[PDB]
Amino acid sequence: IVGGYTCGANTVPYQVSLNSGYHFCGGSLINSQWVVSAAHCYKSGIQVRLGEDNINVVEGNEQFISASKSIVHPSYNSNTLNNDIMLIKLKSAASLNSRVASISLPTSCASAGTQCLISGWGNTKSSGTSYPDVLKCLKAPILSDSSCKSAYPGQITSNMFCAGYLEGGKDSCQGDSGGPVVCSGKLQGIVSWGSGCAQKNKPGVYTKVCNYVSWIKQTIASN
Ligand SMILES: [Ca+2]
Repeated sequence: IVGGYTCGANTVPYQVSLNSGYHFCGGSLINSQWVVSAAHCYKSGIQVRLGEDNINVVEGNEQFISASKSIVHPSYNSNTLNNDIMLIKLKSAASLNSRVASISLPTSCASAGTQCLISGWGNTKSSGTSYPDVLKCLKAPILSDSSCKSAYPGQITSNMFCAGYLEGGKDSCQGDSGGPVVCSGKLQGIVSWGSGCAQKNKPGVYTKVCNYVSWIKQTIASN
């Protein structure tokens, strides 16, 4: 997250870190056994880390649970990142508590202009590299479809939305991929892609989770 703030330990209790020997992507806990992330975060051998603040210190509220299964969307296209969503099943249910908690899936799609909370352990520099140890947060508004298509001509599908600031300076970034975009208390986006981070006229692009609720529900009813 570039231009964000330190969230505060466990104030984003549905945020997970995906670890393959190191943090590589975020995700969102949607119930005690399942995490939503981006399909471009797929790796074999994923451990889900819940209850994290500092990803480099064991502070006492973590649960580390191996994934048993990962399910990339059946229509994921890694070239265009259309349908950039994945489900990850935990080998054992998380113990839900004040610091490890699920986020609701949406009933309705979020509105343009809504300010959402985006979080993660990704790079904090627009130019260069610096990865934080503690979770960062950003409030960013959803942009209109026509603004998002003007920013990325011939690249935005109906399963993507843009959020952020066209002036630059505030965005999600590498290492935040797969993490949540929460709007009015529901998981509405997944950190997916963008041209650089926090560059002028190049806002973040996010997977539109409200288009996938039927898939998520039928997949979790079957696995
Ligand atoms: Ca920790």
